[PDB]
Amino acid sequence: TTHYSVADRWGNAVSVTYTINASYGSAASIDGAGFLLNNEMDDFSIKPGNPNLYGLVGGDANAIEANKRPLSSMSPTIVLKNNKVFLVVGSPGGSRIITTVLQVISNVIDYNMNISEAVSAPRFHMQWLPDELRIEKFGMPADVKDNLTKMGYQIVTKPVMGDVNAIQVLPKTKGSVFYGSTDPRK
Amino acid sequence: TTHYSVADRWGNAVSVTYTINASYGSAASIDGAGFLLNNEMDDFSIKPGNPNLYGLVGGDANAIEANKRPLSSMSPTIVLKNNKVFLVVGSPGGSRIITTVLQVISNVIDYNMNISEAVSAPRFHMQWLPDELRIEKFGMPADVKDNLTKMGYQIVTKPVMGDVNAIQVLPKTKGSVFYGSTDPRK
Amino acid sequence: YPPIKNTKVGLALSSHPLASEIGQKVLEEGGNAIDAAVAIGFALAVVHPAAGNIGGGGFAVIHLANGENVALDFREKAPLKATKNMFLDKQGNVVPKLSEDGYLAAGVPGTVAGMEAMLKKYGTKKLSQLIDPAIKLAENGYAISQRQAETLKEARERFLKYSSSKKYFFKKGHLDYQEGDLFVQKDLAKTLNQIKTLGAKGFYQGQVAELIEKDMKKNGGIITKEDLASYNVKWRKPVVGSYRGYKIISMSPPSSGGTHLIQILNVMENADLSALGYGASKNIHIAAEAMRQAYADRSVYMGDADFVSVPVDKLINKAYAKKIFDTIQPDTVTPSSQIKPGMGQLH
Amino acid sequence: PIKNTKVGLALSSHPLASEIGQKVLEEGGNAIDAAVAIGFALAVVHPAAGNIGGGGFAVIHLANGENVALDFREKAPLKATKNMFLDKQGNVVPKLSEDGYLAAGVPGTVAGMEAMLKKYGTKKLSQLIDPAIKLAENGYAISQRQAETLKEARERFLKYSSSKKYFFKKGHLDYQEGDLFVQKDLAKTLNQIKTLGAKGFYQGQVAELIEKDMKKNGGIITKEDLASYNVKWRKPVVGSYRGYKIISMSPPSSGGTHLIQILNVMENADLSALGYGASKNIHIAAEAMRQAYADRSVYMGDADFVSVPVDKLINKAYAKKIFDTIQPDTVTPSSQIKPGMGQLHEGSN
Repeated sequence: TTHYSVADRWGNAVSVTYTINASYGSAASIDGAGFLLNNEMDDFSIKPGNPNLYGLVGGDANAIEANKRPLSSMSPTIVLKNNKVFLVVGSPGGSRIITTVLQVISNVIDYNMNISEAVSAPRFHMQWLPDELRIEKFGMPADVKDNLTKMGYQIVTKPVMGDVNAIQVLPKTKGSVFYGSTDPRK
Repeated sequence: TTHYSVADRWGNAVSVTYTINASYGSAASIDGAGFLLNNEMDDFSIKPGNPNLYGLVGGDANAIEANKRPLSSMSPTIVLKNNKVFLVVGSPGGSRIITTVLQVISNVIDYNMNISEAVSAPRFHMQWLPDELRIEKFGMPADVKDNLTKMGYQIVTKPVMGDVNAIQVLPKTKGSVFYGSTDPRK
Repeated sequence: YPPIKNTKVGLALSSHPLASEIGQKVLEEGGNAIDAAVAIGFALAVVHPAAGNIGGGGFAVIHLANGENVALDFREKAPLKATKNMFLDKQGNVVPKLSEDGYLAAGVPGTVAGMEAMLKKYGTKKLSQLIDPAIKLAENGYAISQRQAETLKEARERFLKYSSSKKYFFKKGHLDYQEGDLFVQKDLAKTLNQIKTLGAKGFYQGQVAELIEKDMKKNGGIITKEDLASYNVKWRKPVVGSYRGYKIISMSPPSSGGTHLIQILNVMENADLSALGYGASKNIHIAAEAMRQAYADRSVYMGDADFVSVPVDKLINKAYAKKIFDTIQPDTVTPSSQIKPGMGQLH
Repeated sequence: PIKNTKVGLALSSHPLASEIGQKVLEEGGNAIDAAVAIGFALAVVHPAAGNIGGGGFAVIHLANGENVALDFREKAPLKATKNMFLDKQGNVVPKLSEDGYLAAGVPGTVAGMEAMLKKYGTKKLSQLIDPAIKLAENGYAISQRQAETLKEARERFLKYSSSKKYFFKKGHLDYQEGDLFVQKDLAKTLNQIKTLGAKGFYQGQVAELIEKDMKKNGGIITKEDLASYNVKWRKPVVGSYRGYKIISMSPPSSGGTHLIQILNVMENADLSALGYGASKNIHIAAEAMRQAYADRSVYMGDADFVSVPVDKLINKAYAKKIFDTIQPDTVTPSSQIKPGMGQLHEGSN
């Protein structure tokens, strides 16, 4: 999965997340056409309670049916302020997409970080099942982990999450200023 | 102040930190020559106990004397591992130079960060007087700040510290690879 | 640290330099955000094959100059011949990698339809021009990056299982591509030229459709010309929410992301996170518990809204979030085993 | 991280200066040659700090294994006196040691660049300085950060006619991001150095311009001060930290000494155990820092003029004693810290 953000001088903003699911999708290509086939079917619940490539489970809501589109976690998003473009954000990462995007937004609005800081900031993740608090290397100091562990969280350090490409637009006296950021994770 | 590091293919390494002291030094230029004069005399103790631009104090040792060189905090450094260049590091920042440089070194040796991570990691500073633990914005979470405060530290958030330009050399199967990093604070 | 900056034509950012540059140039040349987005979509399908594509699908959330917020659903569709237990053996057990590797693990591609859909409705430039850069990259090739040599290597095992991929993603003798190698994709260029000439039909019809069906049939896949001809994007209404005075516009079903993003944000809004700042265990705890409930809800209420009932409005209702927040204990968690989807509410 | 496996790396705070240094490595020069070109380049593209009017230090590791240090730190002028910055009442004259001509020490940068080049370089100063001259003559683009710093120094520049002419556009306007900044007089000065070497700065026309402007504005630096400026090759301070050797700057800098000292204290703890950012690790480093700076306030100065106990300050034995004083979970208020901890007493002195 990969995400891109675009914003122009006219006020238009486009947030796009697209994919073939896993890296190189199904790994199978269409002979003569030169493109890789997706393996998006795995985003369907192929069996109740069965966790997919990202540990996500499902029942009937996401079962397989002809012409049905499989459930996705992609969260292309646009945040507005006074009906004007403020943030254009999105990211890849299977189940972690929702939490990654959410943290970047919170970082800007809650902690007043600029888009670069918001994106660079360490990220954590909780997806109910497994019952763990996923964190990144160097992302959480001992004091914090100790207090969270005392609360009942099972902390686990795993590969960095996401690859956010975001834009922040701020109103200028005469026009607008565009601030962007690519993810130092990939 | 500003620092630059150089390492060549023969095994030489040069760590240079130089300055005119304050930003633009004395702010006075030599008419007809086009260059700014340093205001390095302030690095002397001009009066016992008087704090200079960096809150540093002194007595006899760093008192003014004709031809004498004012005490500096500049720490251009080279780290070796088997008499072979491992790190070339340095930084500007007055009194904060010493602590900035050792933290980068520590981040690599103690926490195994690569040079980029080592340089980007938030920094803290304690210079005895003022009696305060200086930190950077977003650099220390509440949990850590609370524990340090309970220990007796008076934590204060101030402008980012330093501008490290560092090089890390790692032995390779056939020769050496040079890794570099500028400071985001730059 | 300093963010990218622009005060003239705006910004076009992607995960690949060549693709971003391509989009940026479209902005510099006068195109709007959509023109640039379409240009990037095809560029990435060439220079970032691990994710960028024309054989997959995705979503697009758009804010128009006139204040309207629209969502474009170009997600893949299960084939016409797809069945509920198509990936299970004759004992209800999951057939290993049948839904991960191979032709049967594929849904009908919508990316191409998506690009043309948003271009025709909100673009200003012609596809033929916005696709030329990608075509050039496919025809003349580009340098395999450091990260690509890696990912390509980690996928070697999978490619080997299929002749088609072995021919396109390996050098003579099925040798992996190395960092710096020039990667040329002639057949992809042909396909792109088909789209450049005939538009979306150049993909879902004609020769390309023929190649897809015949190769599918030949390999145990079920996608047919009937599927391709019937693929349709779907303009949907984005899921909307608010957070401390800001309007949140995200993707609606078939995506669960926008719904749960707003849900979790709603829960967090009940606390003054700014007080303790970034990284405080107190704030992480609130967000993590919100996440915990949201993911539980996801496992039961989320699916394609065209086929099942999805309680979007209820999940993003702030009163429901307030009910979740009130269950969050100051120094203890709610084990996932004790979590109940919907909290019993949602009725 | 940027990378190179061919000729190495030359890194500085300004991309144009870094490129100039990297270009010297590509063209076949060694680390010293590249350092000299960068030194002059930064004096043009990074006037807030880069310079020919100040001074500094260079710590060098030679391929043969030798470690040396070059001291090109400014010197107090010949007429400098202990209370030169105090009024008749013995009180600090506000800004006198910070703004203006009397705040200056005799510049050593130019002498330092030439000194390390002639001893360990392989190229001619004449060629290594051309890139800088080109930038001063042809100009370069003001960066966003640079526009910010120039603006903040506005009030200070305005005090002096010389600076008002060089660092403001026509009409006292602040330079803006993107503006091309040209420095003709600086190029003229750099050309004197290109042709005559260090003598092109410390003597002749440039020396005259310096003394003249000094007399005119209350400064005390003269041609004698300049002709007397001297660099000094000193032994760097050396230490170790968990197997790695630490080579840093010795007096007149206190930096290397306290760096090695503080790391020596930290070495008594297993910081890896808790990892980056743990209050337990910060506490040990911070209390070590506290003692080190207290020591600095009493025992540090130009060792050529005062007795500086460098060897005792970097002794792991002294560091162990400091470590032992560090109490778990509590700090030692600075008011209670004793410089030296009773370990730096050379008798009744």
